[PDB]
Amino acid sequence: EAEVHNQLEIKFRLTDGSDIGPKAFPDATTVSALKETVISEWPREKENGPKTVKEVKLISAGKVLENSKTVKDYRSPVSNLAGAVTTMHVIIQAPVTEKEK
Repeated sequence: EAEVHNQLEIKFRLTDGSDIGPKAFPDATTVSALKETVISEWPREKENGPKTVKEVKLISAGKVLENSKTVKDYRSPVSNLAGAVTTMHVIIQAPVTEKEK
């Protein structure tokens, strides 16, 4: 790992107003890994809500984060320090009859 983990932290706030604790995410993190990160934080025991990768939508600035992009894509330039924390909305989109397997 890198010495002293001061990257830019993101926390996830669900559309219902509940939030998940912030984690440090390098700008070079892919949205794919970001999306994965959520799946690990999100209770798999949860019924009626996401829990698999495809179910959860990450939206920042009114833009859904495609996994094929990086966090850097939605971030500020290098002219910003690692003191900026980001709070991103998670919108709950439930599929019509679908659940893990």
